[PDB]
Amino acid sequence: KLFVYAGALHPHWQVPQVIVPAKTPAEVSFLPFSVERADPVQAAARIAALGDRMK
Amino acid sequence: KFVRLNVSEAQRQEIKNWPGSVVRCIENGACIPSRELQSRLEQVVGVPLTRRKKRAGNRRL
Amino acid sequence: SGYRRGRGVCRDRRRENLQGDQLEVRAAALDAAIEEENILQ
Amino acid sequence: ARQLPNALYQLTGKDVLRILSSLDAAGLADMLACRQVARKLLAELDELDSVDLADASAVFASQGYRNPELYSALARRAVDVKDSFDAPTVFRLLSGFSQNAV
Amino acid sequence: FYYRFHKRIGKGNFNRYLEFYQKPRGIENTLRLRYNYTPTFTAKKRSEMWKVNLVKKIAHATDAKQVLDVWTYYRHRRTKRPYHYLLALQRLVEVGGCDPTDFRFRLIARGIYRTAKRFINLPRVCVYLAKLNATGDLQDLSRFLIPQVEAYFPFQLCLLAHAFGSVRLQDKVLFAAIDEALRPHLSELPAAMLVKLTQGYAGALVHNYGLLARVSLLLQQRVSRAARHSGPLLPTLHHLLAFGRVCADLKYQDFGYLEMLSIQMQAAFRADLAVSSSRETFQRFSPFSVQELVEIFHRLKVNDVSLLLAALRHVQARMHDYPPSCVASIGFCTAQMLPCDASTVRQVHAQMLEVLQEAVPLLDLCSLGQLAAFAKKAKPRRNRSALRSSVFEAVEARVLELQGDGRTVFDVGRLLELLSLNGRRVSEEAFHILCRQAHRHHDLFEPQDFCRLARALARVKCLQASSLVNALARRTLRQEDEFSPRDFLSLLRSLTLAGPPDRVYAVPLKEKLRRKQVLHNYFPASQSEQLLESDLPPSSRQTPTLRKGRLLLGPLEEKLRIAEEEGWDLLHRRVASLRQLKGWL
RNA sequence: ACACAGUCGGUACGAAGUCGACAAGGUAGUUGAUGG
RNA sequence: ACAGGAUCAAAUCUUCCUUGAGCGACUCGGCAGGCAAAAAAAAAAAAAA
RNA sequence: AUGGGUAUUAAUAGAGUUUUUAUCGGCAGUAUUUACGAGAUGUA
Repeated sequence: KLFVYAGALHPHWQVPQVIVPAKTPAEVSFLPFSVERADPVQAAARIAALGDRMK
Repeated sequence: KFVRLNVSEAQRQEIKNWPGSVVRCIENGACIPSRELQSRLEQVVGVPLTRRKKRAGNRRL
Repeated sequence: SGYRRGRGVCRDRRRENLQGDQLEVRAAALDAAIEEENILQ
Repeated sequence: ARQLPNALYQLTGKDVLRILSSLDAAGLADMLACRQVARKLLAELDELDSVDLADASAVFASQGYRNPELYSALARRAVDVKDSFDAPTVFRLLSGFSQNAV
Repeated sequence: FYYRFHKRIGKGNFNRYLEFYQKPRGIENTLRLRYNYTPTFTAKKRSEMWKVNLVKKIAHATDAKQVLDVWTYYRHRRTKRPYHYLLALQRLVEVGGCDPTDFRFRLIARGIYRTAKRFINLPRVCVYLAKLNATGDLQDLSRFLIPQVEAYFPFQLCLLAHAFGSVRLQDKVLFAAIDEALRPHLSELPAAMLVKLTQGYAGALVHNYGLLARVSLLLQQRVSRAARHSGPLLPTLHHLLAFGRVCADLKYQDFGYLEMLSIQMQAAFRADLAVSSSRETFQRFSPFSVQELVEIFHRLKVNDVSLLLAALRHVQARMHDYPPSCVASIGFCTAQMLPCDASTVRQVHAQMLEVLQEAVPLLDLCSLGQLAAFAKKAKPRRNRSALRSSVFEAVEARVLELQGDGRTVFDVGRLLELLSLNGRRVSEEAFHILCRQAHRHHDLFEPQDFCRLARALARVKCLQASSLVNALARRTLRQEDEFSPRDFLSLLRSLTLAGPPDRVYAVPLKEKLRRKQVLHNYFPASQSEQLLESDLPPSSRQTPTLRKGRLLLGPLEEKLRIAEEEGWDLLHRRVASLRQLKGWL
């Protein structure tokens, strides 16, 4: 009456699986993070300055 | 190597022209093989890779 | 209704026992009718 | 209503009138059914009764289907068998005429 | 006793094992579980109660899904019996059939084949299978049917023949054996059983005129004598018309039988007109019976002028009781058969056309096509062209309302040809709908249907349905032998003129036409290369080229989840997972 | 019989019926307990 | 079994889907063969009349 | 052919039949086996 298998899935026709397809995580009603945006002019200056130094 | 050495001359030329390794691209799902290439691959691996079509001689009157 | 059958089910309703336990944890004819009302309450 | 024509041959004038009146009470307006039923009513004039004529007049008036030939045939048959009419039946017969302006 | 059962190591290979999330081939324990201790009362009752519950739940099931689920649930319970199989089949037929390829039904079919020889009433199983459309299983069972036909009852043999005919499966050995077995019993069979036997032969298209002549003689003799488990020996007008339709299907032109039928039908029409109280009208026949008679005579090309005139007279007398579809079919057949210059024929046809144009909104595609053909084949007194123009306009208006009617069978080719004729141009929407629907009818097409559809497409172009032209070209290339020289030549001309098909069909078609012309020495007064691998369709991969891309080979919460993912039904079973344990702790 | 071959225990009827049976059902004589 | 099903419908020669693995595979179903006789190291070697 | 009375190839319900060696002597008598269905809810 015992059935053992090396792999994740078993071949029994009429018995449910324990390893099942994954489901998307449930949504939440709160934002875990806050965001604050830099001024566009300063951001443009910084991006331009970094651009040549990198590449 | 088996595919290259057993396939026809035109298919060999196509294999040579193809960039990279054909078997690796097929396994990665980057290139679609030809019917002859698939037939040689099936000969190598012992099983079909697409629904195998058998030819019957049946006709409705 | 499946448990209040007149002839008596051969088996007790263990599902009801467990569900009711969890629920409680987590939080002459007219006289006979009155007694039925009491057991209902 | 659209399947009635396939069964017209198994019915009588009374049966067809009953079906038409029930549909009218339900609230259906399909002039094709009335137009098809008119032919059977006119082909079976010799068997209609006073209540049948009154019902036909009323149902067609309510539906709005107008056919001078049909109304003239109904009037002629009603006059022919006037002996079997009553006051409410006569009023029912004449109400269709009044409503249809025939 | 000692229950010897061991699990062995085996010869697997799991070093550097990779997990593919694919099931293994089979369960490890396949040896029979033989209990070595006697069961208790409850244990034995649970073991044996399937014999009750299976039939009870089959009866309670009101759907093929439920029936198959119950059978699958009890799949492992032995030992199934012929009455179990028969109850399953009967319930399936009553609920309304199922896919005969569903693996759950394949269990039943394989079990039936396994226990075929143990069935007492194998013909009942065969009838159920024919009704369920299990053509393959029905075909296999003939092996065991053949050596038992002489032992069955004649009505069983008649039902067997009807069942085989219903699925249009030809088994000439079986039909010959059935005929030999029924030879001594034919005279005493009821009219309904004779009709069943002949209808089976007609459906199988076995042209046993030796049987047809005997049946016709028997029916004539029984009618002459004329003038609840078995059924009456004496036939009725319905049985006569059924046998006549069988004769039309098998192309049996029995003029004596048709004379008898014409006399009987004329007498019936006379009696129906004589009837007076409006309750006994159509007592012996119906408008559908009249339509069937007219169709019989049209199909057999037997021009019984008196009978056709009597039918038209009856239709005129009581047309208010004639269904519009019956009117359309009668008009079609009568106009195709008779001249429209006759006064009575012309008057009746005019009235029928009036009623049909009146009832166009009720007509289906078949009736619409028949009406279109009849309105043009008629010869009206007034407004000959305007009548046809209005009929065509109404048919176009009605066709758009039947866009999704993917079930009715009709002559798309003839409808398209009528719509595109005498310089008339078809409406784009109606033409698109008709050419879209023409794909269903290709398996039903004759050589003349091929020619007519190609003609219609060529005329309409001179709009083009490239897919339809390609399908026509492929099918005619496959069925080249079916065509006469002139038919093939005109068909190829029309195919080219309607927008040339793909070269893959154009070239071999020319080769076939060339061979046919040589063989038949046919060369009309008015009258290429070898195939290249580049002309082959790119959907296939017969060229050596390699392309970037992929070959995609893929196309009550617990109960719902298991049904959605695993794909089977728990039924009364219940499932839970460890995720919900704290609700019970 | 695994048994110096014995000893102590040892299956718990029917519904296998059905014109069945508090709060919801989406009508299955189906269902109520359970978010990190 | 190309057996059943879908489709603006398939190169001759099925574009796909179903057939839990079309019963492990292929067959048979008046199939199958224990004993005698006659032979016979394992085996093989006689159609019936 | 303003088109299907229309052109081509029904062996079609019947594709069916007992070989070779061999002058002369010898065997070939019996048993088992397939419906472990509720024919039937009998042909509507």
